[PDB]
Amino acid sequence: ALISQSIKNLKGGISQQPDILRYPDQGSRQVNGWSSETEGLQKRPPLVF
Amino acid sequence: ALISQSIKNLKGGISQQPDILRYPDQGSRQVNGWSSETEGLQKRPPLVF
Amino acid sequence: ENVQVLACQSISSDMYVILRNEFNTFLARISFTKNAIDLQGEPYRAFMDMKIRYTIPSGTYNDDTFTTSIHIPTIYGANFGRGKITVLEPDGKITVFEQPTAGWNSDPWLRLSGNLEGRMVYIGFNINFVYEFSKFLIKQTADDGSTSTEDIGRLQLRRAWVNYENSGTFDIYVENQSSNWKYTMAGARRLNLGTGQYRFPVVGNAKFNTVYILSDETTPLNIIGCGWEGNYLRRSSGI
Amino acid sequence: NVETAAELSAVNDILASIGEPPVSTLEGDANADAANARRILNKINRQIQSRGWTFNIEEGITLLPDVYSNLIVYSDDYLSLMSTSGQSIYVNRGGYVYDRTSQSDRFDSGITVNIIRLRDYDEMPECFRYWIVTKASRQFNNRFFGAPEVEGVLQEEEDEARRLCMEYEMDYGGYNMLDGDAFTSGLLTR
Amino acid sequence: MNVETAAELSAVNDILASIGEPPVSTLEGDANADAANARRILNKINRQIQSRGWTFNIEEGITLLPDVYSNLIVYSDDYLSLMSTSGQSIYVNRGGYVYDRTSQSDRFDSGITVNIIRLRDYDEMPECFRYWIVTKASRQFNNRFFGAPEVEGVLQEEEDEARRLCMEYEMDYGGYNMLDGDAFTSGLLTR
Amino acid sequence: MNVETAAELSAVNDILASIGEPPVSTLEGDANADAANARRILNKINRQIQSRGWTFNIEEGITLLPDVYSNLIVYSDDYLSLMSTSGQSIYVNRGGYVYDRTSQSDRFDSGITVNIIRLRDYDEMPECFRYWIVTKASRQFNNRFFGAPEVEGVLQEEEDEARRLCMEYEMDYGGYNMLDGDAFTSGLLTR
Amino acid sequence: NVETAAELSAVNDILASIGEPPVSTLEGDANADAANARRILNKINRQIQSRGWTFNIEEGITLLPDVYSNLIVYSDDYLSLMSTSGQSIYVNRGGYVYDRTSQSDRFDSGITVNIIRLRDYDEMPECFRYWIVTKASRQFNNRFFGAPEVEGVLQEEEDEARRLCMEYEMDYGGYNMLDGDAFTSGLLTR
Amino acid sequence: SKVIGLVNPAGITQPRRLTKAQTGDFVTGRPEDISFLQLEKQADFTVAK
Amino acid sequence: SKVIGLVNPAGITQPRRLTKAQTGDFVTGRPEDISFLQLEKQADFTVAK
Repeated sequence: ALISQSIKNLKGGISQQPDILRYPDQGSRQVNGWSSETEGLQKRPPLVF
Repeated sequence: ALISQSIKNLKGGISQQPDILRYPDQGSRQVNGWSSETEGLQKRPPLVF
Repeated sequence: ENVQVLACQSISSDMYVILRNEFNTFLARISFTKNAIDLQGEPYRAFMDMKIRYTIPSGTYNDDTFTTSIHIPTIYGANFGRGKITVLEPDGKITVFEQPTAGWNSDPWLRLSGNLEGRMVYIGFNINFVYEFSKFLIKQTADDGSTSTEDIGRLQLRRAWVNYENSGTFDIYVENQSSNWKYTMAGARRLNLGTGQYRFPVVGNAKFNTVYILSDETTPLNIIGCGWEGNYLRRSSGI
Repeated sequence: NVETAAELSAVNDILASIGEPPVSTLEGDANADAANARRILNKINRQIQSRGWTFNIEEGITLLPDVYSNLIVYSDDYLSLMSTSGQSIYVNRGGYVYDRTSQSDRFDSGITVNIIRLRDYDEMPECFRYWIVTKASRQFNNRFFGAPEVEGVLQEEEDEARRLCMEYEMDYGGYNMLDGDAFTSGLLTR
Repeated sequence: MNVETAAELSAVNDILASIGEPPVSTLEGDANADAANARRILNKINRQIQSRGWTFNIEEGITLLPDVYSNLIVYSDDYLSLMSTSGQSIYVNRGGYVYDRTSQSDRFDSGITVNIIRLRDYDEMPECFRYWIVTKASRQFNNRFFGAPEVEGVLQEEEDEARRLCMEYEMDYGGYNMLDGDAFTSGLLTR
Repeated sequence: MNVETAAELSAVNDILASIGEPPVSTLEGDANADAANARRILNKINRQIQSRGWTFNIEEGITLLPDVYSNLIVYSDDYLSLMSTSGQSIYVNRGGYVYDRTSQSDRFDSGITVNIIRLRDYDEMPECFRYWIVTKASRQFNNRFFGAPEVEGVLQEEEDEARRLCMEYEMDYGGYNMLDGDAFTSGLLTR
Repeated sequence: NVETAAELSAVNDILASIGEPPVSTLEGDANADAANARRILNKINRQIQSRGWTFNIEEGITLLPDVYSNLIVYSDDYLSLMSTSGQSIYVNRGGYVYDRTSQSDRFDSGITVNIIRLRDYDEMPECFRYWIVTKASRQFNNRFFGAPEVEGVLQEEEDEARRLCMEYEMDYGGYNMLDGDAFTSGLLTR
Repeated sequence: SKVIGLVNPAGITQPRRLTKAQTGDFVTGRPEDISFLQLEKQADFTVAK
Repeated sequence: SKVIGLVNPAGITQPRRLTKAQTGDFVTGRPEDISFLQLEKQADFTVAK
């Protein structure tokens, strides 16, 4: 009956554990990401030539 | 329905974490302040010439 | 602003600071005294950001006009930049001088009103004290060791307050998405430092209100706590 | 607008239900609580003079069009306007009053209307002043300081204020059934 | 702004006696934060309870006189409600001055005869109305500053008791008999 | 998309005054997320409350003229409900044009006489319907963005009060007498 | 289909009950919320023109079969079709109309039917537009955003909208008992 | 023989609208609001007679 | 002998539709909305007579 959650800290990182195993915030695949503590989840720095 | 809180100890200090991350009492910018323990939050001592 | 702090050391409870203007290089003393008086005189420890104890010389008072001419390169070492200058007397007389448009190098004068033959005059800058509280929302303690704050739902604020203890005058600015409010707070209606609870209304979404406290007016300020009072209907549940 | 000596007491008595007295209300970008309660006050004024009372209804009033524009001007001051006898034929259209039977807007001569003109928080009887203060206090309760018990007591006390003000209206302008109206005045002529 | 009265201090002291401690000699807006606040609530109820119209307050045949040079008679906030003497009362305030909505004019040559209600103090009222004014201002103070259900319920019951007593005072002050004192059936019983 | 009005701003401002803070001079879809959304709710209730049919909105004997070359008459979304004058109304919209379901045709030589109801602004309405339109839009805004039981219950009671007052305005605007005004029992009382 | 300027406002007012406005809905595999509310909208349209109203029941309409196929085609556009007088003899069978008394399918000449043709969200009166929007808002509430209080208020407000729209139908097409029907038209011929 | 119409203040109906209406004029109001003041001596009247 | 039709504002029925309808015309409304203002002196009328 109208449940809500708020996964609030997507620092996370991939975890290939099953669905009913995980913590919150983790994710199943994360490419080119960067999970800082205060700022949440950024696109990675852009590789200056 | 008419909620009230009392952030009671503004010792705090700035924290540039997001809004749904913080502790109480912290603040987003604090200039010329001085956060003592017992006395709350003073204007800083005045720089005698 | 435009002032470079180029050292900082501290003997036991006195922080001796040299600090560079765009014209000079100073030396100072930040004393962590609680109720004591910095310079000899000074009836209430005037928060002044620079603090001389000057005696007005003989020839400054024009007999035609009403003011005296105090020259700020003489009461200090040399010139200044820009800032708001407060002049305090052994009475409760507080005169605030605004900065000139070019600023304290085109107009190095200080037009104190009255007849000042010789009398102890305390002149200084003003502190720019700024503090924001936080974005007000539900902050409940998650069973002894973490503070998880509650995001789901709309929290419409009604009021807020600032508990102050033996403090002066200050100004609780409240900003919104497209609005502005000032909410001054006078004395205890001399000095009249008060020890009460100023209760100001903030109305909005609490995700967009931002309350911030200023104080410039030379008096101490002791914010010992705050707190708010919202509505918070939630169209969901927990589990 | 302008400060009014009684209107500040009204905005103060709105905040008598919740919190602290403000001072003098004379700034646009100001104390948000005072200007917000002042808006609720003027809304309950404009609604409480809308219902029709026998001191507000100026009965046989005559409006005149502009001599150049030939176009009589409806206003937001003109609160609700009707015709004198029955089957009122005047309605606002553009900001200008308009016949819905003559199908025309331009008027040569004047016009006879039962009109309500918007008055202040002053220029009202003290019965109606207490009723606007209590109903606007109920609105100010329900929209900002949502506490239930003060809503219950302000609902009960609004009902008592309207009771008194209906008593004021049936005591202002004694309406007798058989010697003052239009139909059964002529039936009792001997 | 007003000066204190020896009975008004006991009235405000009986307002604070609902929730709080007794003050003495108010004299300031900063003596107690609750004393002057309850004094404002008491003056509001003092204005309100005389609006209802009572047999000792409706001063029947009073005559207002306009200013001689101004040719104009002044409605006041001191005037509480003013009506005409017989029926279809033609007097209402506009601007701050009384005004005819039938004669359509604001210039009076001679005087004007009015059933007016003038505002009086907490004193110059009967003790019935003093007690009911204190109990109603006590309910208003309770519901606005220490809102609690028990003290609210008992002040509501006790306000209804005070109104019962003061309607008994109104039906006792100024004896009203159906058949020998009114206007219509005084003539029907002339033999 | 519309341009602002001096009273529509106070209307939307009284919608946000149910739950929220007062905005000024909307002018954008990004000034406040809640302001323009409540302005959309206000225009929807503006379209709805004039659909009920009122004695100043039903423009009785109106005549619509078709285009000269197109031989065709344009139904609009601005047209709000259009009926015939006497009985068994034969006019209905199809395509964007009015149409006879008995003549089975949409080519008109001369005009067409219609009891039409037109859409008007928030302005050009009486203050009765302004207050009732603000209260019904306030209830709709409350139930869709900050649904809370107390403010919903009091806005429901207060909507019923507004509808009571506005039915009083309709029964006062255009006095409808039974025996000297209608069509059947006017002729029965001809002597 | 095609975008319609009124229909996007309808799908927006469905989502005015919950959340945020979408834009223009013109993609099949798209925003799932917009296509989902649009399916609910067209279902409530097909149900709200199903009940039979006096502007919808096109009374004496004549259908004609194909010349080659000799067969008049029932459609999903043909919402509900009945015969003119009584004991209606027409039913759908295969996608084609069919006599349950003649026990035949092929029609030589035309056919006279009281038929209902499916119309859009446009080409309806504003009463019925508000009723389809509010009933589809109740359905969209009950099926996706399951909150109780908004369902209670949409139920009450659907009842008010149906009240208004029955007022529209008893006002559209004035039905008089004793001078307009088929039985007591003749009983009052003198 | 003294008709007094008592109008109930708690209600809606109000006598600026009963009286001004001509005969057979619809006007707004509920019927439980206006009543008329009777004199309910009935047992006293029968014993006196 | 003064018919006043009191229409109940809280209801549905409204007199732009009673009156314009010819005789035996259906029209929308509930019957508890319209009533008529009586004069309920009955005990006074019997004692006066």
